[PDB]
Amino acid sequence: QGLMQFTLPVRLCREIELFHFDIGPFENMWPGIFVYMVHRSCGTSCFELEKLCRFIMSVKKNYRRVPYHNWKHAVTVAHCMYAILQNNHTLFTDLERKGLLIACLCHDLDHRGFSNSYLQKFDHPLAALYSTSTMEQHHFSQTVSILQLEGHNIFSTLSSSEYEQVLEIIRKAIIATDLALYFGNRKQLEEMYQTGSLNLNNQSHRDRVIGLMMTACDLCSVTKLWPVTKLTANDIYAEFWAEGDEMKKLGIQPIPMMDRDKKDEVPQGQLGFYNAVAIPCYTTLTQILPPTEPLLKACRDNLSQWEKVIRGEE
Ligand SMILES: Cc1nn(-c2ccc(Cl)cc2)c2sc(C(=O)NC[C@H]3CCCO3)cc12
Ligand SMILES: [Mg+2]
Ligand SMILES: [Zn+2]
Repeated sequence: QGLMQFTLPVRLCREIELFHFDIGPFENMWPGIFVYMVHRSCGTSCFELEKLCRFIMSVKKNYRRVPYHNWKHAVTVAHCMYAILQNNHTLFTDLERKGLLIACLCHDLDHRGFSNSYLQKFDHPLAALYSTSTMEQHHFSQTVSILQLEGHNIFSTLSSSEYEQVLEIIRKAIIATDLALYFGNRKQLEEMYQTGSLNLNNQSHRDRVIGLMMTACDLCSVTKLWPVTKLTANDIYAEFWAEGDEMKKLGIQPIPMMDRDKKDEVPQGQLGFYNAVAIPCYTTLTQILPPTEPLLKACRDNLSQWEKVIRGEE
């Protein structure tokens, strides 16, 4: 180091601070963007540059060449977290800031572009190993593995205590990314919020809130500018439809969302998702963390665009 501040071009330097920032098509800039974010979010001091770079590069290696659940997604998810963190400065511990960005970069490690359901149906070994939140348990495993590679311990300066804590933040963060788990998490959060029992001092409560953050960051493509949103959806469905094909191969009619023959149903399917998942998520998040409100606003914006698609206004 250490007088070695990462910098971005002006337009990026500015726009990176906003929720709706798109990380762009230049793959080779993404590590730098992450490092920037970490340094800004955490400090230049939180990690050994050399170690961090090495870690980042290995993580990258371990993301596959799938249409959606790839390295770009990783970095995209991290950036939304960075925005949250940066707009809610004083709310988060030092350990949290460290762990959370890392969690996000690692949260879909070695993803195959297939759902937990498919894995179960196919009878994949991972399904036997991990009976719930299959892929998520895997992602965490892979994170630990990489952390354990020579010269990849970015956590090396932390005490034994602090280290166990950070890894525990990360584990919970990653597990939260299991959407099946989101619904109940949010319901509880909403109830607490409303009955005024929510208490950020209660770890158990903090956990929940971090969970929701996770989901939020994870779905952040719904919070982009429309053409980004629109184009990312293509990627999302490319995976769904491939899975659909695989379901059919196992002799199972897939859900229509995964049936490429039922493309026509996409817009309506987006509507449901926005309504059932996305909108509530950002709403409760805004309740708990008011400065995250732009995420809710952008989501609503995108809902409306899907309404327009349906009305053939595009
Ligand atoms: C519709 C739909 N749109 N998206 C979506 C949109 C935007 C982002 Cl940014 C991320 C996701 C999802 S994720 C999901 C889901 O996971 N369903 C679970 C189902 C499948 C397999 C069996 O159970 C269903 C949808
Ligand atoms: Mg995932
Ligand atoms: Zn993800």
